[PDB]
Amino acid sequence: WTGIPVFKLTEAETTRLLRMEEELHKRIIGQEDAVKAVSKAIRRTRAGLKDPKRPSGSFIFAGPSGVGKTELSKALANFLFGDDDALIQIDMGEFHDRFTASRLFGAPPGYVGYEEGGQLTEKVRRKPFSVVLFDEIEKAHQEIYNSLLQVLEDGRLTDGQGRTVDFKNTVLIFTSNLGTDYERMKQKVNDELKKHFRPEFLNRIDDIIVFHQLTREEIIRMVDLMISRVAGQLKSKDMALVLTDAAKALLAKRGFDPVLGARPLRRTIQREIEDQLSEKILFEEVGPGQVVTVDVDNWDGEGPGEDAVFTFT
Amino acid sequence: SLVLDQFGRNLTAAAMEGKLDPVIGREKEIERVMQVLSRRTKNNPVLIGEPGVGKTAVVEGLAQAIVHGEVPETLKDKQLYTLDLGSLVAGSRYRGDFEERLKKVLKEINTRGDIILFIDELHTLVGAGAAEGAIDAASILKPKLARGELQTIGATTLDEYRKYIEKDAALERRFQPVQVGEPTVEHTIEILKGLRDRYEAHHRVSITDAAMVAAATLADRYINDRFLPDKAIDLIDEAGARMRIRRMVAEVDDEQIAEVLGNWTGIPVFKLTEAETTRLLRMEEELHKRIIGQEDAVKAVSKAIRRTRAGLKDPKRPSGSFIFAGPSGVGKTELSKALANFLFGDDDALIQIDMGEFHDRFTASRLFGAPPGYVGYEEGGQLTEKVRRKPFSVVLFDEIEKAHQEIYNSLLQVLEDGRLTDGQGRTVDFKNTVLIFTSNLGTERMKQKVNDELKKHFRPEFLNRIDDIIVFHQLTREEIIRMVDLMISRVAGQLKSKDMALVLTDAAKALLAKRGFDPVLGARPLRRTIQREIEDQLSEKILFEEVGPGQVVTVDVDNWDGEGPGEDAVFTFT
Amino acid sequence: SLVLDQFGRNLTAAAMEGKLDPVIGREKEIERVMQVLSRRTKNNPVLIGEPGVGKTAVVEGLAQAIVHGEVPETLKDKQLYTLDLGSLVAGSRYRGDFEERLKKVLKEINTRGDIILFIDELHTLVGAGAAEGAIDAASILKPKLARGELQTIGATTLDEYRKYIEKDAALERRFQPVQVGEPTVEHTIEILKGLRDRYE
Ligand SMILES: Nc1ncnc2c1ncn2[C@@H]1O[C@H](COP(=O)(O)OP(=O)(O)O)[C@@H](O)[C@H]1O
Ligand SMILES: Nc1ncnc2c1ncn2[C@@H]1O[C@H](COP(=O)(O)OP(=O)(O)O)[C@@H](O)[C@H]1O
Ligand SMILES: Nc1ncnc2c1ncn2[C@@H]1O[C@H](COP(=O)(O)OP(=O)(O)O)[C@@H](O)[C@H]1O
Ligand SMILES: Nc1ncnc2c1ncn2[C@@H]1O[C@H](COP(=O)(O)OP(=O)(O)O)[C@@H](O)[C@H]1O
Repeated sequence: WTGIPVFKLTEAETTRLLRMEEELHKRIIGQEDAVKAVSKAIRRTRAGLKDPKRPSGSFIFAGPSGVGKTELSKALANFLFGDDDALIQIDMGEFHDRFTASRLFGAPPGYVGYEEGGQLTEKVRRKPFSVVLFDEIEKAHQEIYNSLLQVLEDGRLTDGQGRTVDFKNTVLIFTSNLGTDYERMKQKVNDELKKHFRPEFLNRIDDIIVFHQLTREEIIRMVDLMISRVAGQLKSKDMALVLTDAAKALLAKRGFDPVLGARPLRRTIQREIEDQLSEKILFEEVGPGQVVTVDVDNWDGEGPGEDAVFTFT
Repeated sequence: SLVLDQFGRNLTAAAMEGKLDPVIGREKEIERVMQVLSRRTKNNPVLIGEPGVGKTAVVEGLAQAIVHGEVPETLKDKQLYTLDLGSLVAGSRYRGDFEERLKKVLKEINTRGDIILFIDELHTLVGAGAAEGAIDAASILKPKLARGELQTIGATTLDEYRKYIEKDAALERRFQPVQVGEPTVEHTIEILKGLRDRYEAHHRVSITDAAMVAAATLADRYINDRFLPDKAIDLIDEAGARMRIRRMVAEVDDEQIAEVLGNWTGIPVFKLTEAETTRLLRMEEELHKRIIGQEDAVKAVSKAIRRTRAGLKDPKRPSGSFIFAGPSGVGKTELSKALANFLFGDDDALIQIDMGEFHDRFTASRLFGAPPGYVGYEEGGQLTEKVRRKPFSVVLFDEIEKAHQEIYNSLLQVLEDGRLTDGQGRTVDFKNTVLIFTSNLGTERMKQKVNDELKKHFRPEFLNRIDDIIVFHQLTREEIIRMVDLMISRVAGQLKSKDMALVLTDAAKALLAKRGFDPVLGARPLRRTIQREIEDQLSEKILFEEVGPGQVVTVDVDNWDGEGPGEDAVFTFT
Repeated sequence: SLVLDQFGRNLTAAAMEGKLDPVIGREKEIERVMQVLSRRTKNNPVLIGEPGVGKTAVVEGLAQAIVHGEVPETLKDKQLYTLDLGSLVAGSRYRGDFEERLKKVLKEINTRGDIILFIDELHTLVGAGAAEGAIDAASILKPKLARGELQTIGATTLDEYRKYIEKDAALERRFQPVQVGEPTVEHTIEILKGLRDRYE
C-alpha cells in the first residue's frame, strides 16, 4: 500500500544490508565515515529499532567542493530505490529571497496558488519513503530552516492546505560547503557550522559529517569510474574503449589537486579523451565494429609528463 | 444488459474481438487490482498515477485477463463496464430523470451481479447532478461503496487526486490507492515490442528492434514534459505515419525516430549528413567568417559543439558551460552570436540575459518566477519559460560581474545537474543548452590577473561547475585590418539596398587601421572611426544629392604618404 | 450533417467556393498536421503559436489541400469542420442540454467518419460549460481523444497554452504540439505576393 519496506528480512536482503558499505563504495570511492554513518542509519531503520517520532536519519554533509556530497545522496537513493530520479532533490540555491519559503509548503488560504499546494509536501506525501536532499543549505536564509525544525525533531510538516505530512520515514540529507591536516579542517568546518546556524537547529540533526579530501588513490580509482561512463556511451554505437595503464596513470596525473575536488579530473577526461575521440568519430577515423585502445606516447610514467600524447588505435 | 449499454461500454465484450491493445508488463498492478477487488467490504481500487503511464491500460489488461480466463473465481466471468457520466447527465432535464437513470444502473448491476464498474476520471464523480452539497453521483454511490456491495475501479491522475478527490474525504476513504508507476526504459522497450503488430498492420510498415530501443531511450532522455511509455509510442506512431505518407514494404529504423524527435523538440538528434559533417569539422572556419582571432575560444566552443553533436556528451550536464572573460570589445558577445548564427541561422535565437539589470537582491526572482501566493506567480520565470520554448538554445549571461551572488548560487544547479525549478513547481531541463557567461574583469600576465580576479569575485563551486574558462586576448594590427575590412563589407552590404556600391583602396583601409589601434579596441572604437569619417561623410553627400544612387563610390585618401600618422590625410569620396 | 451544421462551419465547403485566403509557404506545417492526423492513437494536433502568425491560416491551407486532393489517402475526401463552442453552449438554459448536444455531435462524427474537428482557442475546452451540476467538454472528449476515435485540430497561443492547457496535463497529453513560428522576411514577402491579387 504505502511503499514502506516493512517486511521480514529475507536472506538476500539481509546479506545486502550487511554489505551496504561495499555497495555504496561501488560508486563512492573514499569518504568512509559518511558511508559508515549512512549505513548505520539504514540498518537501524530496517532493523525495526528506530524512534517512531524522529525521521530515519538526518545528516549534514560538509567539506570541500566536489568530494561526493551529492554523489553519496544519489548513491544512497540508487541503493534504496534502484534509480536516481526517486531522490527528492530540493535545492536551497533558489531560496535567497525569504519570500520563496512558500515553495516548500504552499500558499496560505486566500491567495493565488493555494489549491496547488507545496512542492516538498506533495512529493513527500506521494512517496512516504524517500531520501530528501537539501543542496547548498548555506545559501538560503535562516528562515527556511525554521520550517524544517519540526521535521528534524518530530517528523511532521504543516502545509498551506492544512494537512500534515509525515517525515518519519524519510532520510534528510543536508549538503553545505562551510569552511572551504584533516582534524583542523574538521574543527574549522564545525566552528563555521556553529557560527552560521543556530544551535537549536544543529541539535535536531543526527550527524554532522565532514568529507575528507581526495588523494591519489581515490582519484586514480575515479579515473576508472568516469572512463566507465564514456565506455558505456560508446557501447551504444557498437564501439568499445580500453585504456592502457599508462593512460589511466596520466589521466590521474593531470587531474589531481588538493585545493579542489573531483571536477578537474572530469575536465581532463573531457578535454583529453572525449574531444579527440569525438573528432575521430566524426572524421570516420574509427567507427562501429572497432575498438579504441588509448595509449600514452612519449612518457616514462614517473615524471610529471608535460608533453605526453594520447594515441587512439 | 439493455440498460448499461446506453450509459456505458462493455470492456470485456470489447476484448472479445481484441479491440483492446495488448498490455505488457503490468502483472503487479493488475494483480493488485485483482486482490483489492476480492475484499469483503470496500473492495474499490483507484489507479492513481501520472498522465500517460497506462492507468486505463491496466483496466484493459484486466478485461483481457477476464476474457482469457487467468482470473480467480471471484473475478471469473465478470463483465467489466466503463461508465460514461456524461451520458448519464445528458438529456436529464428533470431531477427524476438523472437520479432514476443512475439508480436503474445500480439496480441492473445489483440484479445481474456480474458487472464490475469502471470510472475513468473519478474526479468527475464529485458533482455530477448538482454541487458537492446535494444529491449527485458521489452522494448516491457512497453508501454502496462504504458497505462494499459495488465493485468500482476508479482511475485518477496524481494531481487530480490531490485537487478534487482528496478534498472530499468520504470518497478518499472508499477507494484504496493503487499506484501505477512510470515504467522504466527496459519496460518501455518491452511494451513497444508488444505493440509491434498493431502499428505494423495500421501503418503498413516494418519496425525494427533497434528502432524501438532508440525510441524508448530518446523519449526517456530528451522529452521532459511527458511520461513513459506514451512518448515512445508517440515517436513510433509518428514515424509510421511519416512512412505511410511518404510511400503514397517500408522500414522504420532509428533515423526516422530521431527525425521525428527533431521535429517534435527542435533538438538536432540525427544521423549526421555528409554536408553537415564537413560543416562541423571545419566550423572553426565558418565561425572565423565573423569572429576574428581568439583561436582558443573558437576552438573550445568548436570542441564542445562537436562533442555534443557526435553523441559523446554527459546526459546529466549541459552541452557546455563557458566563461568568456577578458577586456571589452574583444568579441565576447560576438563569439556567442556567431555560435547562435551557426546553430540556428539567425541571431535572435540566442537567449540573451543581461546581468546589469540583476544588480540588486530582489531581481533573482526574475529568472525562475515568483513563489506561490505572490504576484507574478502565474506568468512564471523569464528564463525557464524561454528555455522551455526551445530546449536547444544558446543562453548568454551578459556582463556577468554586474550581478550579485544570489543569481550565481541559483544557477549552480543549472551548471552541474542541468536543471532549473521555477516557482510554479515545474522542472525545466538545461541539459541541451550551451551556457555562456561573459565577463569584463581583471583589466601570460593577463591570464593570471583574470584568473585571480575570477577567484576573488566568485565562490569555488561556480568555477568548478564551469567547463571552460577562456581569457580573451587583446587585438592586434593584422586582425584589426581584417576588422576594418569586415565593417566596410557590412556598410557596403547595407548600401546595396539603396542601389549603390562602395569600395575602398588599400590606403584608406590602412589609414583607418592606423587611426583605430590602442589596447581598448574592438568596435567600441574604430566603429566610431567608420561612423565619423566614412558613414557620416557619405550621409552628408547623399543627402546633398552628390554621388547619389546609381554610381559606385571609391573612397581614396589625400595628403598622405602611406606610412606616416596621416593626421593631415583626408578621405575623398569620388 | 444536419446537426453539426448548427454548431460549426465547414472549411472544405468554404474552400470549394474559395472564401479562404491562399496560403503561401506553409508546406512544412501542413505536412506536420497531416502527419499527426494520420496516426493511430493521439492523432490530435494543436497549432501552437504567437498571436497573428497564421494558426487558422494553416488550417485553411489544409482545407484547400484537401479539396485540391494533394493530401494522402488517409485524409482524402474528409470534411474539415470548425466547432463553434459558443454555439454548443448557447441554447441550454438547463444542465443536460449541453452534454446532449456534444454527445449528438460526437455520434454524428462517428457515424459519418469523414469529419475532422477544428477548435479555435483550444484552451476553451476546459470549463466549456461548467455549472454546479455539469461536466465540461474536456471530460467528454478525453476518452475519445485518448484512443484516437476523434480527430481534432486545436489552435492555441503560447500564453494560452501555458496558462490553461499546461494546467490540465490530462488534456495536454492528448494533443501533439505543432509549432507555427513567425515567418521570416522573405516568407512574409512571398505571403504578400500571394495575397496581392486579393487585395488589388
Ligand atoms: N568519492 C567519489 N566517488 C565518485 N565520484 C565522485 C566522488 N567525489 C566526487 N565525485 C564526482 O563529483 C561530482 C559530484 O560532486 P558534489 O558531491 O556535487 O560536490 P559539491 O556538492 O561540493 O558540488 C560527481 O560528478 C562525481 O563524479
Ligand atoms: N503496459 C502497456 N502495454 C501496452 N500499451 C501501454 C501500456 N501502458 C501504457 N500503454 C499505452 O500508453 C497509453 C496510456 O494511456 P493512459 O495512461 O491510460 O492515459 P491516462 O493517463 O489519461 O489514463 C495508451 O495509449 C496505451 O496504448
Ligand atoms: N573578433 C571579432 N570579430 C568580429 N567582430 C568583432 C570582434 N571583436 C569585436 N567585434 C565587434 O565588437 C562588437 C562586440 O563587442 P563585445 O565583445 O560585445 O564588447 P564587450 O567585450 O564589452 O562585450 C560587435 O559589434 C562587433 O562588431
Ligand atoms: N501563409 C499565409 N498565407 C496567407 N496569409 C497568412 C499566412 N499566414 C498568416 N496569414 C495571415 O495571418 C492572419 C491569421 O492570423 P491568425 O493565426 O488567425 O491569428 P490568431 O493566431 O490570433 O488566431 C490572416 O489575416 C492571414 O491573412
